[PDB]
Amino acid sequence: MKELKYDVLIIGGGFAGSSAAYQLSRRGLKILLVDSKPWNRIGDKPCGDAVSKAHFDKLGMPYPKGEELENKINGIKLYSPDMQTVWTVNGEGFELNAPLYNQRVLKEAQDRGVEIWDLTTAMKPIFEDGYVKGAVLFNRRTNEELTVYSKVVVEATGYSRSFRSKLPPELPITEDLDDKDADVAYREVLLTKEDIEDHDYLRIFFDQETSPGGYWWYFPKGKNKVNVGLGIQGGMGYPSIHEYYKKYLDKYAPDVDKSKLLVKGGALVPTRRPLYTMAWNGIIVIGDSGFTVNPVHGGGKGSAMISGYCAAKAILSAFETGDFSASGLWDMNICYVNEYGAKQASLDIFRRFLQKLSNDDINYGMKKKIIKEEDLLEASEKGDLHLSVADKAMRVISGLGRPSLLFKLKAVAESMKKIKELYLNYPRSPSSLGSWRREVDNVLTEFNKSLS
Ligand SMILES: Cc1cc2c(cc1C)N(C[C@H](O)[C@H](O)[C@H](O)COP(=O)(O)OP(=O)(O)OC[C@H]1O[C@@H](n3cnc4c(N)ncnc43)[C@H](O)[C@@H]1O)c1[nH]c(=O)[nH]c(=O)c1N2
Repeated sequence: MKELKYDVLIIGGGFAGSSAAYQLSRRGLKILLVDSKPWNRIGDKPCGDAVSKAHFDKLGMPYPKGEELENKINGIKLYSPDMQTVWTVNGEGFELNAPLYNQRVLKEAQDRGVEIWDLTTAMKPIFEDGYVKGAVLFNRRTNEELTVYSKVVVEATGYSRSFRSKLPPELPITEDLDDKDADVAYREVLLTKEDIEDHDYLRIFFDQETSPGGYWWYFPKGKNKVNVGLGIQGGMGYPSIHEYYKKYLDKYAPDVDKSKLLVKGGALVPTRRPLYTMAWNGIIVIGDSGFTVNPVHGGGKGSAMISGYCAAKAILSAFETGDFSASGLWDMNICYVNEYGAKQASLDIFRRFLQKLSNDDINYGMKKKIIKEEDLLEASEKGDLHLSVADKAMRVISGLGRPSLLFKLKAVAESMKKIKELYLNYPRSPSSLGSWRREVDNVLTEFNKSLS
C-alpha cells in the first residue's frame, strides 16, 4: 500500500484532538489529523455543551463567537434532593454549538499548516521495535488504505479509546477503565413552551434516586431552548439510563415541548484520575481516552483542551532532544498533572464520597450550609478541600443525631490532601512510575475501605 511520513499523527478530531493540532501548528512540524466522522459531524458527540470561559483564556484558545456560541452563562444553580435548598454559583461560561466551534478550531489549524482527513479511521496501530510508529488509516472518501508513519501518535479517540486499546497490554498506556470509575450520561435538546427563567444560569439537580452516582442538569441554550439530561454511575447494576430519563424528565423539565426535539443521545463519561502515564514510547493520550474529565461534575471539554496544550508542549520538547521515548515525552504528564491532573486525583477521592451520600445527607448538608460558596468552587477549581474548611463543616455535622457518612468528611479531606501531594510529586522518570502507581493505588484502596 501507499506509505506517507509525518512528524505527528493525531487520531481524533474532538476537543482534545483539535486543541492539540491548534497548539502545535506553525512550529516546524508536519502534522496530520484524522477523524472517522464527516467534517460537518465532527465533535457532535452527545454533550452538555457547557464550558467555562477560564479554559479559553488560560490556553490562548479563541473565544466561541457567532453561531458557535448559543448562550452566555453567568452562573450555576445547584438544587437539593427535596428542592428546598438552592445554591447559586457565579462564573462566566459558554453554552456551545460544539460541532460548529470544533470545526473552526480544525479549520484554523488547517490554515496554519495542519493537514486534516475526514472520514478517516485509524484501524491498525504500527508497533515496531517496542515503539509506536504510526497507524494504518482507512480514508473511505477516497477508499484508500494508507500506512502513515509518525514519530509521535496523539491518541484522542474519545471514551471509545479505539486505537490505544489495540496496542500490546504490556504498555502502561493501555490502562483500561474500571466500570465504577465512570458514569453513563444521556441528554436531549428541546424547545420550551414557555421562556426559560434565568436562561443565563445552568441548573444542576442532586438526587441519588433519580440519578444515583451522578445528577440531573438543565442547560439553557437560549430563551426557549434547553439541554436537559442526566448521568448515573456505571458498574453498579442500575437499569438503563433512558429509564431514569423517561421517568423523571417532567420533574426537572416540565416546560419542554416534547414535540420539538432537536437532538438526542448519550455516551460514557470517565470520572477518575487521568491515565497514570499519558505518554509512552511514540504515543501521547489525551481527552476522554486519557480520562481527563473532572470526576465531580463530569466536565471534560475544558480539560481536554488542556491535555492537548500539554501534548503540544511535550511533543515540541521531544523534537528538541530527538527523544520520542516515554522519557522524552514525559513532560506531557508533568504539564497536565500540574494543570488539571493533580486536581482530578483529589476529586477522584471526593467523588467516591459524594456518590455514597444519601439524599438525607445532601439535604442536611445544603440547608445547614456546611460550606459556603467561597469554599465550594475553591474545591471544584483547585481540587482543594482545606482542613480549616473541613473542620468548620464538621462542627455543623456534629449537630446531627443520626448515623451518617458525613462524619467522615475530615478523613476524606485528609485523603484528598494526601493524594494531592502524591500527584504533585509525580515521578520525574518513567523508571519510577511503577513505584508511584502502586502508592496511589494503596491510597485509593485504603480510602475505599474507610468509607465502610
Ligand atoms: C451526555 C454528556 C454530557 C457532557 C459530557 C459528556 C456526555 C457524554 N461532557 C464530556 C465531554 O463531552 C467530553 O469529555 C469531551 O468531548 C472530550 O473530548 P474528546 O475530543 O476527547 O472526545 P470526543 O469523543 O469528542 O473525541 C473522539 C473523536 O475521535 C473520533 N475517533 C474515534 N475513534 C477514531 C479512530 N479510530 N480513528 C479516527 N477518529 C476516531 C470520533 O469520531 C470523534 O470525532 C461534558 N464536558 C464538559 O466539559 N461540559 C459538559 O457540559 C459536558 N457534558
